[PDB]
This record gives sequence, C-alpha cells and structure tokens, in this order.
Amino acid sequence: SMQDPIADMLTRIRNGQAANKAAVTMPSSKLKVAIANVLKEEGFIEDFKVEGDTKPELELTLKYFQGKAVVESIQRVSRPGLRIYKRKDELPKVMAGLGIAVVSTSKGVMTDRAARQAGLGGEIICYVA
Amino acid sequence: KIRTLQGRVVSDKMEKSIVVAIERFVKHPIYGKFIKRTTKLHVHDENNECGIGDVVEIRECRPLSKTKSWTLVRVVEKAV
Amino acid sequence: AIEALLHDPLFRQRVEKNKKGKGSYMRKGKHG
Amino acid sequence: MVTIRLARHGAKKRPFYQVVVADSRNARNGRFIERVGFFNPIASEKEEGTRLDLDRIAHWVGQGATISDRVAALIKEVNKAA
Amino acid sequence: ATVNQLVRKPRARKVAKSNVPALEACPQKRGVCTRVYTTTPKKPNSALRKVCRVRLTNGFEVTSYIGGEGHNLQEHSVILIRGGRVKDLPGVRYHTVRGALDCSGVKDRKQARSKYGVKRPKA
Amino acid sequence: ARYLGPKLKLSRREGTDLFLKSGVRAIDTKCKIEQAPGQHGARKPRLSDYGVQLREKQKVRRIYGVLERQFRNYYKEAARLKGNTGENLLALLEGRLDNVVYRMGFGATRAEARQLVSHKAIMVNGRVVNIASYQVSPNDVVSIREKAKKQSRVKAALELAEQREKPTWLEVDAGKMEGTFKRKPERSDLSADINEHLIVELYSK
Amino acid sequence: ELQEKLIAVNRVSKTVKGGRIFSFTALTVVGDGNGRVGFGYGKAREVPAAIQKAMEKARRNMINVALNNGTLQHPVKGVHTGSRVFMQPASEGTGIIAGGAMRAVLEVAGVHNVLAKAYGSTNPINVVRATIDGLENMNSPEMVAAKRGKSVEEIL
RNA sequence: UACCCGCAGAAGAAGCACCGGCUAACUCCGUGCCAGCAGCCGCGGUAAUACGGAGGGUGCAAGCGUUAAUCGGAAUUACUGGGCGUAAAGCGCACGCAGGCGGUUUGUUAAGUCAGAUGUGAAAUCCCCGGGCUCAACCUGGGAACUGCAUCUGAUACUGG
RNA sequence: UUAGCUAGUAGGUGGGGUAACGGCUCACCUAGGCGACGAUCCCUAGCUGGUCUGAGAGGAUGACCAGCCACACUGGAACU
Ligand SMILES: [Mg+2]
Ligand SMILES: [Mg+2]
Ligand SMILES: [Mg+2]
Ligand SMILES: [Mg+2]
Ligand SMILES: [Mg+2]
Ligand SMILES: [Mg+2]
Ligand SMILES: [Mg+2]
Ligand SMILES: [Mg+2]
Ligand SMILES: [Mg+2]
Ligand SMILES: [Mg+2]
Ligand SMILES: [Mg+2]
Ligand SMILES: [Mg+2]
Ligand SMILES: [Mg+2]
Ligand SMILES: [Mg+2]
Ligand SMILES: [Mg+2]
Ligand SMILES: [Mg+2]
Ligand SMILES: [Mg+2]
Ligand SMILES: [Mg+2]
Ligand SMILES: [Mg+2]
Ligand SMILES: [Mg+2]
Ligand SMILES: [Mg+2]
Ligand SMILES: [Mg+2]
Ligand SMILES: [Mg+2]
Ligand SMILES: [Mg+2]
Ligand SMILES: [Mg+2]
Ligand SMILES: [Mg+2]
Ligand SMILES: [Mg+2]
Ligand SMILES: [Mg+2]
Ligand SMILES: [Mg+2]
Ligand SMILES: [Mg+2]
Ligand SMILES: [Mg+2]
Ligand SMILES: [Mg+2]
Ligand SMILES: [Mg+2]
Repeated sequence: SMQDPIADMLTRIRNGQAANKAAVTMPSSKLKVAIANVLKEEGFIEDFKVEGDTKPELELTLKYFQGKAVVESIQRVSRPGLRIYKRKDELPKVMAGLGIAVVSTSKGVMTDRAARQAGLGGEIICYVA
Repeated sequence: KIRTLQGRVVSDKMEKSIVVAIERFVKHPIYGKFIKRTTKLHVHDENNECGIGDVVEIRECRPLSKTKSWTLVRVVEKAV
Repeated sequence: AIEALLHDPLFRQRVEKNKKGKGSYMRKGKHG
Repeated sequence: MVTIRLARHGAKKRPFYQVVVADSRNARNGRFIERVGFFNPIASEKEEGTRLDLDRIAHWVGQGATISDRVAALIKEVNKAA
Repeated sequence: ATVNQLVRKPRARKVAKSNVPALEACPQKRGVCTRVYTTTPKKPNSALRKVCRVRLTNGFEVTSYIGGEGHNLQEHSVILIRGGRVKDLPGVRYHTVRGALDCSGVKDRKQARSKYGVKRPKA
Repeated sequence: ARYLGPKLKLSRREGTDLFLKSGVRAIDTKCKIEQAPGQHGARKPRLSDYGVQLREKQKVRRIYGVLERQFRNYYKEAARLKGNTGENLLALLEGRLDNVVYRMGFGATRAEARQLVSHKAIMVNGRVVNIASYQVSPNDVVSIREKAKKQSRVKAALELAEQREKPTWLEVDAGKMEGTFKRKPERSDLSADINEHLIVELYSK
Repeated sequence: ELQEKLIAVNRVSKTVKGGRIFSFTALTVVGDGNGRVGFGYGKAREVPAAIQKAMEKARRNMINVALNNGTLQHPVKGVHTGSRVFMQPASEGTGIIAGGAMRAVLEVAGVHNVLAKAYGSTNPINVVRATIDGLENMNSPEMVAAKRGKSVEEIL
C-alpha cells in the first residue's frame, strides 16, 4: 500500500507546483520535516508549518517566480526498492551544481554541497532542481 | 579479537553437530540492490546444547570432520 | 535436351518496368 | 638460498638491470620477493645509472641472503660513492 | 524490468549466429569443385550466374560464387573460398578467390586487379 | 611517405594558397588557383558537412606536409594534453623541426626545410638532428651547420622570409644563421583561416 | 547578421484523381552565433521557394538561449515526439560533438562546445525541435539565483 | 656493431582501393536484364557518373585492398539506460507459503551505511610528471591508480535488529 | 526441454595412518548431509594480473610478457 512517505511528499510538492496551488499539506514525519527545512534553506519553498499533536500535518508553502514554479524537478534517488549510498567523493552534482541533492548523513540530512564540505557521504534522498 | 559469526541454527539431528545459516547482507554487483545471501555452515558442538531455530555465535577452527571446521562459542535466544 | 532446356528458367518470359507508364513510380531516382 | 641478484629488463642491446631479492630457484626475470633498486650499464652522463635501497639489502643479508657478484660490485661502488 | 525481477533472472545477450559457418572462424578455406554450373538469380535480376558446388576440407559441402568474366574451374579443381554472398542467389554464402590455388586471375582486367587476382601489366 | 607530385594542384583543390611554392612569383600567375584541378574543374558542387571537415583536415595536413597516420597520432597527443585540443594540435604541428626551420627562413618552402633537415644541415642545440618530425622545445637554438652555411639556397630562403611576415615566437639572426625557439606559439599568432575545431570534430566522428 | 543553414529538404506527395502531386519541404534554422536561434519548416511546389519560405519562418519566431561562454550551462535533455536528446557542456576545444540536424542548430546558436546525443528517433524536424526545447528550458546560475532569491556566488 | 668522416651521381627506390546514394571523388567509349556488379538500397532491356576499358579525380601510402573474428554505433536485453489500450508485450480470476517492500513516536544497538586509520591489493601493463636511445615507437625513475577484502577506532540521519 | 542426489554417504566413539587436521582409512553407534540462494546430470573451458572495445557502466577476450594450476606416447604404480 503506502510504502515511501518521502516519495509521496515529493510527489505532492510536484503536483502542487504543476497545479499552481499555494499550499501542500500532508502527514508529518521527522525525516520529512528535515527535508522541508533543507528545502526552505535552499530557497525552494516559501515556508513549512507543522501543526497537530496526535497526528501532525506538515504544511509546506510553494514558491513561484514570474508565474512559473521554482521546484522545477524533484526526483527521489534512494527509494525502498533500491537504496543508494554515496561516499563523499562520489556525491553527485545536480544540474551541474545549480540544483541540489538532499543527502542523509550521520550528521543529519543536508544538501550535497554541505555534506561535501563536512567531508562525509551518505544515503542520497532526492535530487531537486 | 576473534573472527566470529552469529547465525540461526537450522538443524541439529546429527550428534555433536549443528548446521547454522549465516545471513550476509551483500550489495549486488550490477543492480546495486542489497540481497540477503545465506551461508549454511556445519558447526561442531560438544554437549549438544543447541536447539533448532536458535541464535548461535561461532568461530573458525581446525577441521573436526569432513564438512566440519567451525565451533560454537555461545548461544543466545534459544527457545521460543 | 532441346525440350527440357526450353522449360528451364533462363528462358522465362521477361517483362520491363515503365518510366512514364502505370507501374512507373520511382520513389528514389537512379542518381541523387 | 634467497639471493640478491640482477634481472635483465630493457631493450635489445640496451640492457637495464633490476636488482632483486629472489628465491634462487625462481627464474631470472620471474618471481621475486622484493625489488631493492636498479642498475644501468648503458647510463648517460648526468644521470644515476645505479641506485640501491641499501637498508633493505642489509636486512636481506642479515636474514641470510646471498649476493650475486655483480650486485656485490654495485654495492661496493655505491659505498665508494657515499 | 523490476530490479528484483532482474536479480531473479538476469537479462540475456542476443546470440548472433555467423552467416558463414562452413569457414568455422577461418578467413578462407580450401576445397574442391564437386560440380560447376550456371544458375538464375532471383527476381528482379537476370543472368546466368556461375557457381560451383565445393566440398570443403573440413567436411562441409557448400556452393561458391565465381566472380569476374570467365573462369577455368572444372570438376576436381581445388579452390579457396572466402566468406561473401551473392544476395540474389538462394543459398550462396561464399565467394571463390580468383588467383589462389587452381583458380586463375580474370583475363584482361586493369581496374581493381587485386580483387580478381591479376598481376600488374608489364612495361 | 612523402607527397611528391604537383604542389599547386593541392592548393587549387583546397581553394587557398597553401604556400607550397617559394613565393618569388605570385600563385595566380603559375596556375588557375580559383579553378579546382581536373576535367570537371569549373563546376563547384555544394560540399557536405562531412566533406567540409575533411577538406579542412587535408588543408592543414597539406600545409605542414604530413601524412595521415602521423597526423592522427598528433591529434591523439593533443587530446591527451591539457587545455584546448585544436590549439594543442596546431602547436604540435608548429613544433616540428622542418616547420620551425621554414619559419626561421632557411627553407623557401616547407619541403625545402624538410630536405635540409634530412640532408644533415640543421643543428638543434649543437647536435645534428636529421628527423623532420623532431619536436623543437622552448629555448632550443637551431642553426645551419657550418658545412651547409655556404649554400646559396639558404640565403635566398632567408631573403624570401625577410619579405614575408616574421613570427613572434622565434628570434632569428641572418649572419649567424641560428634561431631560438622562444616559447610554444599561441593560437592568435598563427593564421585564423584554419579552423581546428572542424578537425577535432572529424577525428571524433 | 543571421547565419542560417538549411538542414534537410524533402519531397512530399498528395495523390489525386489525376495522380501524384509533388512538393518540397525544407527545414532551415537561423541563428546569430549568440543566444538567438529559430527553425523554419517551409513547403512549396519548387525547392528554392520552399527553402525561402522556411527561412522566412525561421527569421520570425526566434528563441533566446542563455549561454555560458561558448557552451551550455549544464546538462540538459530536450524531447519532442520520437526524438529525445541529451546534451552536455564541454571544455573549450572539444567542438560540437553532435549528429545531423542537431549539430546544425547548435552551430548557428553559437554553442561551439558540446557533447550531444540523440536517442529515440532522428527525424530531423523533430530532433531540431527537441534541441530547441532543450536549449530553451536550460537556465543559467543568474536565473536560478533570481528564482531562489540568493546570490550567484551562493548558488556557485 | 651503433655512431662519425669521405666518395660519386637525381642517381637504385610508388603502389593499392575507390569516385550512384550512405561516402571524399565525373566524364567519354564498349555492352545491351547479356557479360557482369553488389555491404544495404539496388544498377544492366542501345544515350549506364552503379558492368568493362580509358582519361580525369579522391583517399590511404611501402603499403593498399578483400575475408574472418570482437566491441562500438545498437538506448537493439536498456544497472547507468526501454517498453506492454491499438505497433511484440498485463497470467481468464482469485487466495496464498517462500520471497521483496513496509505508517508513526521514543529508547537502545551499531549489522547495512559514512568517516578515518592499519594491513594487504606481486611486478609489468593503463594514466600523470620526469629521464634515456638524433626523433619516435621502444626502454625507464618516481607517483597515482588497482574502484576490492580484512581488521581497528569513531559517527548514528536513513535502513536493519 | 537436467529435480531430486548421496551408504564412507552426513555425524559420533575408539583404533590405525599422515610431516600435519581430517571418513585419510577401518571397525562399531546414530540417520543424516546436499538441494529451487539450483543439488545431481549434460555441454563447453586452463584461472589470474591483464588484453581489445567502449564516454562510462558494461561486452568480448586470456597470443606475447609475468603469477598459479595441470600434463609429459595412453593407463596404472610406487621407489629414491
Ligand atoms: Mg561489508
Ligand atoms: Mg664502465
Ligand atoms: Mg610509414
Ligand atoms: Mg586536449
Ligand atoms: Mg521521404
Ligand atoms: Mg527507433
Ligand atoms: Mg560525394
Ligand atoms: Mg567494383
Ligand atoms: Mg551502342
Ligand atoms: Mg553507353
Ligand atoms: Mg536506359
Ligand atoms: Mg566502372
Ligand atoms: Mg568483415
Ligand atoms: Mg549495448
Ligand atoms: Mg554489430
Ligand atoms: Mg522499445
Ligand atoms: Mg499487441
Ligand atoms: Mg486482465
Ligand atoms: Mg520504516
Ligand atoms: Mg522485514
Ligand atoms: Mg558498522
Ligand atoms: Mg571504510
Ligand atoms: Mg626524449
Ligand atoms: Mg600492479
Ligand atoms: Mg530504528
Ligand atoms: Mg579418528
Ligand atoms: Mg590414535
Ligand atoms: Mg579443451
Ligand atoms: Mg555506448
Ligand atoms: Mg611422465
Ligand atoms: Mg605427442
Ligand atoms: Mg602417463
Ligand atoms: Mg607413465
């Protein structure tokens, strides 16, 4: 049934962008939240907002520029059927550095560049142009 | 500083012996998926302390029999 | 020998394609 | 008998010897334990033709390793130089 | 398709058989002209195309095209076949070599001489 | 291993002056430089993408007088080396000994230079170098040897050169007949009419 | 200062009560050696006329591409009908490594340095379209900075 | 012997394939679906740039063609990197063991994972910077690499327990 | 379009043997062991460093050079 929450989140973001919706709400998860934060930092969304106690719903607010959408591409890379791990040499360059790659390291989820700087690789979560 | 493996026991009908599946979680070469690949080993045990479906830690030694070159060091999680 | 020879294929009826005819259409010309 | 000796590795007519530690029974160019320098007879001016890793050779000798006559000569030469 | 599926059963290379099997990975092969004859090419062409049934050295029986204008090949003549094929002919997958063994070079030829076993004209 | 035949024909084919003759007398007088060689000379078919590149390649090869395998090797070398590839190739071509000699002005033509090199007249750092294809490095002095200094052809060549445009990457002296290869040439310092990119593309093909 | 190639010219038919009626289609592409490119598919009963038409078409409906120096900014995939097309920037000196219709569009555009592959169909009209699409979609570092609201040095 | 020095005299030293399109290179004569060509498409039936000869040209060059055999193009077995309403492709429909995948929170572990280290990964070969044979090929000094395995010491986001 | 294979067979005890552990061998005792992660059977093949090709991932390959293996007219056997 429901097997990759992260993937689902990404799809939600994509569809919202397509449809020119302002806001995307979904179930929150720690990893998801982290991802959202990362996105915000990298300027791909306007803001995120968690809300609720028992079953909290993350609510991201999508960003547009001169009409068209900002989140141009947002692919998963690791995925439950085939996970991916990269060593700090092998971390990829999305859109030749113009986009980002969210990567989960032992020092938290971060963007690929950040990881590289740190000097450590990790499970690659998703590319986002 | 002893190289050892922890496996589920599979069968113990033969005396002073067991056979112990050792699951190793390898990456595939081409496809990059991780598979569980299984290594059944014959393991020498005196006293016949092991049961079936039991978690057991072993070590590699001098060959006891034709098939048998491993000897168990400790048992864990024996009976359901 | 005469008879069978006649029967053999080298002496089959020949017909030619047409250039302005009915079955004329050349998709690609001889030369570019 | 583990022997420090030469090993012909060059062109035709332009030999370049590797000096090596080898079980005697192995072939000239074949299997060796360690390569402990080198030697060039056809050495131009303003370049080192010979160069030996002397500590390693000493160690090998200690272990109980014979030295080929040419290798001995080379060693002697090197010592003279230094 | 699915990575799991591929793991289970990996994907297989399309094993392409050779169109010149008598050769058996040899660039030529010698053999004797069982018989020699003319054939008709398949539509739309017209000719009497000259072609010999050759028993090869390695046990095979093939038939070979004889290029150029004219040829001396008889029964019990020993020739060198090479992998080549006249398209128009059903079942001919081999060219004779002109000028190798008993076969002679084409008479009176002055362009692409090599390909028909002809020596350079004298001067 | 050399092109021996008619020189101006090649030039005609190319469409340019390849400098295959000394330059005493202007190429337009010696041949129909505009009309390409042969029975179907006047006719100008429209050249394909493949064709143009090939032509360009030929031109370059013709200019320096180099056969295909060697050219290919040079290209490969250029590719291997760092930076721009076409430029590198050009530099390599320049670097050849005969070419250098020609530039200096001891050859009237590049062919002449090559001949000189062959015939044991050209010393590179005071050691006789006989091979045309020999690369000349930076700060390598290159001279006519004393036996070959008396030849009237050499002085003629020098004179011719003096009329021609002088290269910046060399420094040459007429009385001593020795020149110094100062630095590998920049692309700008060579002729713009050659398009090295095309050649690169061809070899990629 | 439009430099322009005719990529491909092709005969096309229409059958009628009498018989086959021929025509020609030309496919040109014009570029300025900088940002601007456009393609023109023209059709006429005689070739030259068709070509002219194509040229005319090309000259209007041009398109601006952001170019880093003489190359693409970053790797890009353009697609259209059968042909799908990958093209990736490269080092000064590599040249236009590209096949057919695709090469032509690049040349006029004023890319001088690409590795380009055309997967799928290589149907000239479609592949040129694909290439154009790819070029169009491709955005610069400056462009992305604006989008994300950061410095160009932060985007790097 | 390499190498050098002298001697004479343009002297002893250019061929092979191709030129319809793909594919760089075109005309005349002979033939007349013949004789022949041909990798594919396809030439030849009396004006053949596609056969054979010539002249002319193009490409390679002490070689040049043909064949055989591999990878490439072929994203045409598609891990990177394809597909399946109609082009080949969704079991007739379920249930279900093995198998694969698994919502959310905490703790813990540290197997995967990541980092660093130590041992090893023979030399040669490949690549980088050099050196030596007049140059090159060739030889050669040092490095890098050999994407791995094993252990030890850490990290704990993600997966696993 | 090879699904079952194996009785020194799987394990134990004790003797004997080996330079050495060991069903290596023998006598007794248990009835195992291997197998859909492909056992068994059939066809082909010396393995590696490398080599060719390829943008790479791969694919094909294993002349020379070097490492390991095996064979020495065929089948056996030990002696030194
Ligand atoms: Mg591991
Ligand atoms: Mg001496
Ligand atoms: Mg040569
Ligand atoms: Mg380069
Ligand atoms: Mg058409
Ligand atoms: Mg297709
Ligand atoms: Mg042409
Ligand atoms: Mg022919
Ligand atoms: Mg006539
Ligand atoms: Mg005629
Ligand atoms: Mg006719
Ligand atoms: Mg002809
Ligand atoms: Mg072939
Ligand atoms: Mg493939
Ligand atoms: Mg193929
Ligand atoms: Mg398909
Ligand atoms: Mg169907
Ligand atoms: Mg159905
Ligand atoms: Mg989970
Ligand atoms: Mg599970
Ligand atoms: Mg660990
Ligand atoms: Mg590690
Ligand atoms: Mg040198
Ligand atoms: Mg090595
Ligand atoms: Mg957990
Ligand atoms: Mg015993
Ligand atoms: Mg005993
Ligand atoms: Mg065999
Ligand atoms: Mg490929
Ligand atoms: Mg024997
Ligand atoms: Mg024999
Ligand atoms: Mg025997
Ligand atoms: Mg015997």
